[PDB]
Amino acid sequence: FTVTGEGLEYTWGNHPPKRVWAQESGEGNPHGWPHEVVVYYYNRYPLTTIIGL
Amino acid sequence: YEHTAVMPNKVGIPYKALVERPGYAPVHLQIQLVNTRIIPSTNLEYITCKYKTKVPSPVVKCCGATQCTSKPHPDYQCQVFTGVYPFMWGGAYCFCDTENTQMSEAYVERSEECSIDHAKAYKVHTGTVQAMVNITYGSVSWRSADVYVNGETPAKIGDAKLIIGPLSSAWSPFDNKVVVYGHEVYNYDFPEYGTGKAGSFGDLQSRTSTSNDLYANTNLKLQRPQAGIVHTPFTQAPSGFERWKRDKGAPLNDVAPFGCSIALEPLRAENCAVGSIPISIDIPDAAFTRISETPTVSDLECKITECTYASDFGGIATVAYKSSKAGNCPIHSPSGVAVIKENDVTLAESGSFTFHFSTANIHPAFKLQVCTSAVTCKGDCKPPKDHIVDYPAQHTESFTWSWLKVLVGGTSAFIVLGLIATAVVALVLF
Amino acid sequence: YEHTAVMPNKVGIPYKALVERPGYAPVHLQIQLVNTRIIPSTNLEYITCKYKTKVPSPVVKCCGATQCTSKPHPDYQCQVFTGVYPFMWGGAYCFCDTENTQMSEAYVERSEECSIDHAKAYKVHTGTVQAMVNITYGSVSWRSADVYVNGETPAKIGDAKLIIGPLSSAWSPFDNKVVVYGHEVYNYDFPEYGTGKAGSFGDLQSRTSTSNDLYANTNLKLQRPQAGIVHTPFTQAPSGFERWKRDKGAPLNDVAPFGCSIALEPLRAENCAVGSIPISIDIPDAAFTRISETPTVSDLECKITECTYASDFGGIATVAYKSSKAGNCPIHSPSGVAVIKENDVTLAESGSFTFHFSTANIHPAFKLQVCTSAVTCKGDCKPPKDHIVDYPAQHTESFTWSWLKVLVGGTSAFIVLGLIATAVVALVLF
Ligand SMILES: *[C@@H]1O[C@H](CO)[C@@H](O[C@@H]2O[C@H](CO)[C@@H](O[C@@H]3O[C@H](CO)[C@@H](O)[C@H](O)[C@H]3NC(C)=O)[C@H](O)[C@H]2NC(C)=O)[C@H](O)[C@H]1NC(C)=O
Ligand SMILES: *[C@@H]1O[C@H](CO)[C@@H](O[C@@H]2O[C@H](CO)[C@@H](O[C@@H]3O[C@H](CO)[C@@H](O)[C@H](O)[C@H]3NC(C)=O)[C@H](O)[C@H]2NC(C)=O)[C@H](O)[C@H]1NC(C)=O
Repeated sequence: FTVTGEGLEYTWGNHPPKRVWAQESGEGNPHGWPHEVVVYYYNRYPLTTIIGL
Repeated sequence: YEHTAVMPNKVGIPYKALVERPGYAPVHLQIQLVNTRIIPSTNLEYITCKYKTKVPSPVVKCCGATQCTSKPHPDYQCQVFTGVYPFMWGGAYCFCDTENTQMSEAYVERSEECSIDHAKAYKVHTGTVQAMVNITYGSVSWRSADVYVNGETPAKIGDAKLIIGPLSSAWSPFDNKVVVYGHEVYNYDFPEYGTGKAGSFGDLQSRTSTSNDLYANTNLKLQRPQAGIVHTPFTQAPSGFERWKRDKGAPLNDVAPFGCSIALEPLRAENCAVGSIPISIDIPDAAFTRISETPTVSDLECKITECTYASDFGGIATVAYKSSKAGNCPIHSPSGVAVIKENDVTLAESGSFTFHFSTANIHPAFKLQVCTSAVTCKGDCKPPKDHIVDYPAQHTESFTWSWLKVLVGGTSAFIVLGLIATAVVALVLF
Repeated sequence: YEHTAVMPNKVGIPYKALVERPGYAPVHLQIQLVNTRIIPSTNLEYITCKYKTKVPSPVVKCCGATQCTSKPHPDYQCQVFTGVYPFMWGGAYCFCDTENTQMSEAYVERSEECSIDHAKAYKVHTGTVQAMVNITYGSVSWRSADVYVNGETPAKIGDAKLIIGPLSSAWSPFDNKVVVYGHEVYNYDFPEYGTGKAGSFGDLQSRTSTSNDLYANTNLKLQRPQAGIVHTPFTQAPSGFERWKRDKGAPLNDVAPFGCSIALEPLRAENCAVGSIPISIDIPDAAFTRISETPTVSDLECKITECTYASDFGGIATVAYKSSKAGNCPIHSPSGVAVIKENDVTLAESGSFTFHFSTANIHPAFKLQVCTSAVTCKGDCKPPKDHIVDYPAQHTESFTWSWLKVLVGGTSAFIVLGLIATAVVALVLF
């Protein structure tokens, strides 16, 4: 399930509906390298960075 | 001090704004829109349910015809039949052999389940949304009141008077036409009362359960009984309520947008998190503390110590509190970057007390207003690891420069270098 | 033969269309939309009515204070008062002179008239319009059935199946917000439940009559009783239900557009004559007469004899009927120019029978279809004298040449003369 930023809910049968925060987990943008750590910013925005880059 | 505030529609999280009344001590809010139940304007158009071909017992005239009449029962199908020899417990009983007449009649009737297990159509308008807004206010610490959205309604439950909305996000997740079933609500273009094609949904269409009149397009067609035996061939589509329970569509509490839940209850659509609500409160002035009684906290310092770039209140920051008196001090980040778990912090004479928070920008440069003393809690944050549980407290995502500032200033520098190459040609030119 | 027909929405006049089924004899309609009652979707938002300051009897403590509390009655105004000496049947009775305390309390309550004489707000949506359509059909000669407008609803009352609308003229004469009073309906922007300013409409705002809770902004302000006597000064605005009965606005059944009447009944707006309705009927084929049984009428002649250029059926025209058999012959003008009183004309063997009609064009060149035989009943009409009685049967006004044909052809002739003067210069030129 591609969960988004704001949330998803989940219904395992008549078991009650669950809910989930999926914010990031691709580690934002710390920085000590030139650019291969910017993937963190790409892994959080793989729609705007492809065009933004 | 009537604290107007635009406010995001999102259910399960407080919104701890800050009352900046000029003259007396500020007071924090804690506005948690615990519910967003909607209750649009609607109309019961017709119940439907599966039919029951509750056949009235046919006539059998033994020698000659029995003309049928079109009785006013719903879908009163009746067709005379001849050419029988009805075996009934003694072999046949009518002594003729072709003049033996059989008049079959069958009408449609609501099932007994129609009262209880029944779909239910509606023409759905917009109506007016509600909420059991808790505010554990200030030092009041409690009110859990049911309110409205229309932007002149107060609800003086507790001590505060509060005016909400109207919200800008008018997406009624209900469509215009809706079918409803027990608890599963279907935003279905039900055909109409009075029309529903047999087999299709609404083959039976009763206004309500009590309504003796209805519309039964079931394509009920009687056929003649076979080989001189008493019975009633009723050839009929099983209901469009039979299907619609196993070839249906999915429920709006499983297919809606923008985050809603549903009930067969006042027909609300709970907790629809979308858009903002312009909320404004008139606090009781008695609840205010005058400014000359809270400690003045300035000449302080703030710094993160372990900022968590996350949803749960993982961000923390010590604050070198520099007080005048000792006591409580309400806190808030007027910038929406940082959302804080603590509304209020206790203070001795110029101590230090960490609070918790959550942010969305790697470099959280958010002001913190510690009871009329601003401070930037600048720093840097760390991403977490463990993201599969319910919804956040952060809800502040925005645009969040390490290769943009001198990059684009460098990008510009190429084209800035242009018109200082050009027009210096004008000088070399003269 | 499912006779689709666009059809003007107008109540009190038949619409005698003609069924042109290829193969069997045609049949006339007579579709009279006897009613256009509407019944939009609505919501009871709050009853209002005039208050009654049903004062609870004040406390009088004789020596010392009696603190009041804010009881939960609607608009529970209560204010302690001291400095009394209450004359009650024996002169005063409390022996102190300033410690004599008087606690006045007054709350707002629904009048007894609130149950019965009460304004009534609504949030009004569009809903679904209705009609008791009579058709004295063909030779059926009768059905007076209640129908709908939504363009898939039949109503098999009588023998014919008929589908109406949806109409194009969606003007709900009701506004969104409406107040209602007994029978006079006001399309008023009522403020809301829970808000109404005192004196203004809706100072009292009860959800319904039973609802013990309400909103009473009456600005009820108690004042101290005078000169040591028992009573209760209640200073209050007389209701915004008191006004709104003599400084009100006029009723929608007296100010609406496009021709409506109103009832405090299902909240219909009857007889709203506006626009057209795409109506379509499935006749019973049994009601048809086959073509080979009605007389063929051709080789006839038609002419007006005294055409009245008017509304009432003043237009007349003999017709030199030239029949084959003898019997009935349904008639209609497929052109909407002429509206005819007679649906059907009896015929002997090629006689003559005048009918009645009404037109709007000085030279009525309308076809007349006498049971599959067309004819132009060309002629000229006369204006009447006597125009003050209810509404017409003509309802066919359009564009209606004595100085236009050769005038504008003559106007053109000047500019037509141009390019035959010009380009003949080209010839003289070569
Ligand atoms: C008001 O806003 C509050 C935001 O957190 C919420 O109110 C919560 O109500 C709970 C039940 O009344 C409280 O739980 C109880 O807390 C006490 C004190 O800590 C415990 O002894 C109890 O065991 C515990 N009850 C249970 C069943 O565990 C919460 O403490 C209280 N919240 C706070 C911060 O105090 C609600 O969101 C809202 N109230 C509503 C909607 O009624
Ligand atoms: C059906 O369309 C008709 C269009 O004119 C209307 O139906 C009218 O109903 C009246 C009452 O049923 C009839 O009046 C009666 O007529 C008989 C025969 O002429 C007289 O003996 C009666 O005295 C007379 N009743 C009264 C009180 O005077 C009309 O004759 C009849 N119309 C026609 C053409 O026959 C209605 O518009 C509609 N019916 C509805 C809506 O119910």
